[PDB]
Amino acid sequence: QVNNKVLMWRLLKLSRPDLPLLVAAFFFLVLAVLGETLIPHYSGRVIDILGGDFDPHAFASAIFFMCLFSFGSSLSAGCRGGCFTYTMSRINLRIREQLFSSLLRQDLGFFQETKTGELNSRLSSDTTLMSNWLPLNANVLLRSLVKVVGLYGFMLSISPRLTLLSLLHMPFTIAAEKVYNTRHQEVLREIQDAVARAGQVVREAVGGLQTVRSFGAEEHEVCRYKEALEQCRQLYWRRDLERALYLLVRRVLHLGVQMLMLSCGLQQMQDGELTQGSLLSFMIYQESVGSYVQTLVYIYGDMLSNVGAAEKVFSYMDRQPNLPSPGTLAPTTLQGVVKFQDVSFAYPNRPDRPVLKGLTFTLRPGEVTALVGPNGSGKSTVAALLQNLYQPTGGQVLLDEKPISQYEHCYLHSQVVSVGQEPVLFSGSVRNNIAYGLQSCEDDKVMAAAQAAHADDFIQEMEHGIYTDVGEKGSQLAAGQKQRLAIARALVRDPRVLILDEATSALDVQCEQALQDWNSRGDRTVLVIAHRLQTVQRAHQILVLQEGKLQ
Amino acid sequence: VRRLLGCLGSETRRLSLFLVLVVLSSLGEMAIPFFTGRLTDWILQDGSADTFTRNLTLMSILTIASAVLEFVGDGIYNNTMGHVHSHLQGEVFGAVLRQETEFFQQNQTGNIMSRVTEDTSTLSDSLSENLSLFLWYLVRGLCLLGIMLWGSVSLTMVTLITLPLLFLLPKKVGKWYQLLEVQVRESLAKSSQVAIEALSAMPTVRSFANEEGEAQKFREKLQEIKTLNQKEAVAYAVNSWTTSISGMLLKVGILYIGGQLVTSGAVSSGNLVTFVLYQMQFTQAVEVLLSIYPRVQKAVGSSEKIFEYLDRTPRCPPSGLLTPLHLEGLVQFQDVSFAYPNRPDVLVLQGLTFTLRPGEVTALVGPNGSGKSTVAALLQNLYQPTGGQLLLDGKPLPQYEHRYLHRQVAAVGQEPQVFGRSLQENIAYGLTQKPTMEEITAAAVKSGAHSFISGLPQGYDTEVDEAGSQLSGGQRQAVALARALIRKPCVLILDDATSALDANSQLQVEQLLYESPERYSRSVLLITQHLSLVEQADHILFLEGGAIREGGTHQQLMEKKGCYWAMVQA
Ligand SMILES: Nc1ncnc2c1ncn2[C@@H]1O[C@H](COP(=O)(O)OP(=O)(O)OP(=O)(O)O)[C@@H](O)[C@H]1O
Ligand SMILES: Nc1ncnc2c1ncn2[C@@H]1O[C@H](COP(=O)(O)OP(=O)(O)OP(=O)(O)O)[C@@H](O)[C@H]1O
Repeated sequence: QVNNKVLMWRLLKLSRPDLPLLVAAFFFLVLAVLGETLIPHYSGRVIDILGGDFDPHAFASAIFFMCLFSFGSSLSAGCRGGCFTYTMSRINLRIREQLFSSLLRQDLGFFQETKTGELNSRLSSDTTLMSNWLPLNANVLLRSLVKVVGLYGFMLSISPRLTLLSLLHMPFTIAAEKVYNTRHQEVLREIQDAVARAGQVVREAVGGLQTVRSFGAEEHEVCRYKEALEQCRQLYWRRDLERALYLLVRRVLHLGVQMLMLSCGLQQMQDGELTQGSLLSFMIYQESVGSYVQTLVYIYGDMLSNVGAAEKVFSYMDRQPNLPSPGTLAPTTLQGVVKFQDVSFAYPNRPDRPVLKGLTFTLRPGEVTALVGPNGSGKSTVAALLQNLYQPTGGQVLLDEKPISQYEHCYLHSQVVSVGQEPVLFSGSVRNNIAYGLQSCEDDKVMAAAQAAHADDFIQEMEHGIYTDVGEKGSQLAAGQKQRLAIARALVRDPRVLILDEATSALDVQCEQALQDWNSRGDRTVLVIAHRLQTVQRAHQILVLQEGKLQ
Repeated sequence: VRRLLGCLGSETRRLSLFLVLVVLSSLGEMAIPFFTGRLTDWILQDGSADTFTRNLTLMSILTIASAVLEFVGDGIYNNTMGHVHSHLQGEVFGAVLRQETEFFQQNQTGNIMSRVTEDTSTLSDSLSENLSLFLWYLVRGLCLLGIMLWGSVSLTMVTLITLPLLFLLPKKVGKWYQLLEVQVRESLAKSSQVAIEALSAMPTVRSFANEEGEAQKFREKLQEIKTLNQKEAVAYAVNSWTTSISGMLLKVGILYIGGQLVTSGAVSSGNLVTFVLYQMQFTQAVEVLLSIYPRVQKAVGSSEKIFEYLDRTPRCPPSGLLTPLHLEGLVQFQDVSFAYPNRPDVLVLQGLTFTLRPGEVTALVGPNGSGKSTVAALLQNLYQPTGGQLLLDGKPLPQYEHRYLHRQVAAVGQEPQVFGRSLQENIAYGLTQKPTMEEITAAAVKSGAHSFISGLPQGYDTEVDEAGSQLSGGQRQAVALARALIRKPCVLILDDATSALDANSQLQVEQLLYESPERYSRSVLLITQHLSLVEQADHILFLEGGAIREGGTHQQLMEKKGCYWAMVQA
């Protein structure tokens, strides 16, 4: 089982930049444990002082030291807790940011295949578990180890013979625990089988009730359920009896070791090698020491059990995108010649079912090229291929005698822009959504774009002008207002190749055509998608696409 | 509530014994510190050794007896709890199964009643042990307070006074930490929401190449949550510090006041040692009670859900007491109108009136829908008619005994279900008395199922899984027909029992309907799409829209030249 080991190694590598916080927390934990373990020793010192002749100075000194050590231990414990919580929060924030940055670079097919709810579940839930995994287990392990070492050091300081007598106890306890666990696993398996068999009959009876009521066999099912419950109860009683017997033998062993230690300590005190306070402190230490070694021996399984809630996100970060390497071509000579040569495309999510069957066409800078066809023909696929959102399975595309995938990612989309079929709006303001994807811009350009898209008429009705807030996913404007906003957002960049996937549009695109010939300026290539041929009729080049074939 | 005491009262003889054992064990388990202090004080007074060995033996005996008594009491309590849990599970299932068919037709919620009963398991355990852990500890605490108060009233009064100051102050402090945690959670939720919004529009965020914008807008959100995280850490640190120091200073205070008492001469050092050993156990018991209480509070709060199913009132007439020893089987419909109680706005049946007599076969025919199977569902008392009357031998259906009525009327439905058990048990399903093998063979022969039963390697004892996946459709039809024929019913309903059957099964059904010698004591309502069986029927009833338009024999309906003629020609 090396998968859990490599997962824990990945978690440690992720938590690496939090070394000073963990070191300080460990130091404070050591200080707190050392301060706490001195309390019973000073209690024994006080008890020994009270017996015999009195001495007020020693009593006052002991009480003062008790108070000082308690104060120091409490302060160190508080500091340790604060440090651990802060490192939890830091790890959570770092892993959330890393996962989002890794997920932002995946291909479109991965998002089409996966679901938004699954991504939300992975992002908002598993990261908290990853953050909680390391510091909690580290705190538990360090506390147990330091407590065990300090307690046994104090045993050795007080008396070694009683320490050996205490150490003789462990192997019988370990063997009994192992045997009890081995029997309990089998009993639990039998319990699960019996309860599944019992639930089967109630499921079957509640399923086909009409047939049961038709024959009047209602009490028969109740009797069968009672018969199953009898076996379930018998197995439950057997399990409880086993647990009670194990608890009894553990208690008997603890009593035996306690009585032996008490007798040996009394014999030693009779000889004069011990005192009453030392014996009391030894009893307190003996009471305290067992649970820590139990936690120490179980902590490995406890830690390895919780790792299995972080492999999904690591797999998500480790997924390889199916995208070509980005180019480095950013020229200023981009007059806008676009060519499609034998382009045939198949969706990666649904392969061997092509929608494009060897397109080949040429675009022009000053002229207008329109694409027409019926629903389901796949014009949006042609637009997506022109926007370099997918790779062609055959043929090639050329942008000014260069393949489109060899251009810079940021430069290409600042020159080839597209008004989408269904505009999507974000939670930002109107000005933030108009200048989306732009590092900086001026108000005059935004106003000119609003005027060109005929969106400035309703931009003054709302308060604060273009700085008006927009609802979530743009759930504040009308469909025509959203379309005008999208058109202005596309026109802000002043592109060279402009795709307009109008298709299903209700913005009276007759006004858009009458604005200036579908935004054609004589130096900007325009490709407009229309549902019916009669809707444009003024494009210089017209292409009809049926079943993935040009006409 | 009082219902828990009501269902637990059947055992208040064993519970008293359990309580006595618990108090005896708690009394006996505390001799160790007392004898430690006594023996140390005896050493300091240089006494004898006969008292030493006597005290050692006494303490050992007391502790052994305490452990044994605890084991016995735990066994008794576990046995009684298991018994009452099984009884409660049986009672809740029996109460669930008594509800009317309208409650169960919501098969989309079917798993709910396949879950709520199982909830009574996971609730009961959550109350079985916690109530023990409370009960096993409180008296234990009450035992400790019975000894320190005997030791010296001053120290126990002091620890009683300052117990709330150490066990309520962290609860008051933790409100700040909890509200800060809530704020942090809501900020993280908002950040996750904006991340999901950015991720859900990937094509339009790649069309403009604004992944860096989304990364910046996501980092900006976390930069604000950083400060809330810092405040969270500070509040948690303060809470940890106070919950440590408040509990730690009590020991120093106890030691100081005890030293003052010992120097005064009221008590000796051994009493101080015993008190020091008792105080830690008392604190542990109090903390255990405080931890236990909310869980049992949640359990008793959630227990009210089960009683809702337990005492839900059935919306159906009660079973009658009539059980005649001689039924003719005559069935009369008197203007029966029925609407489904789920949607009572639609009258599925309206103006139905016909009479079925023994020895005569009535064929009900019509198109899809039109309430063909609703008449069959009404006939076997699965629903009550909204209007009109249903008469069986001069008496209404609810007046008869439930088991006797369902034994005297048998039906084969559209989709017969076969439960998972032995094959010969499915044939005799629901029979009060187990029939002989000869009767089962006769029923298999009558339905024609005996041809393929003997071909099975295990014979009639072949086990069947759920849903009858081990058999084909025709075999399921044959086994359903044989199951419905085993009791020799007085009224036989065959609704779509001749749909996906073999030709041999069709011949067997046709022979049973008309040429079987035992047909004279049977009245048959047949719903089928085969005209050969329809033509030989004595009365033919056409159903369309829940009303009868064409009725009579085959020749009269042929002469009518109406809907039945069109159906025949089609
Ligand atoms: N994400 C996708 N994954 C797989 N197949 C897709 C995907 N999107 C679209 N398709 C399919 O590929 C073809 C492309 O259709 P597309 O939506 O591009 O048509 P269109 O002619 O542009 O018209 P419109 O979009 O107005 O319906 C269709 O057969 C469609 O079912
Ligand atoms: N539980 C119900 N609640 C309301 N309406 C129901 C219910 N069960 C059935 N119905 C409707 O009442 C009518 C009863 O038709 P019925 O089942 O008797 O027709 P059928 O000819 O036997 O065959 P089929 O089931 O194919 O329609 C149908 O319109 C059906 O949709």
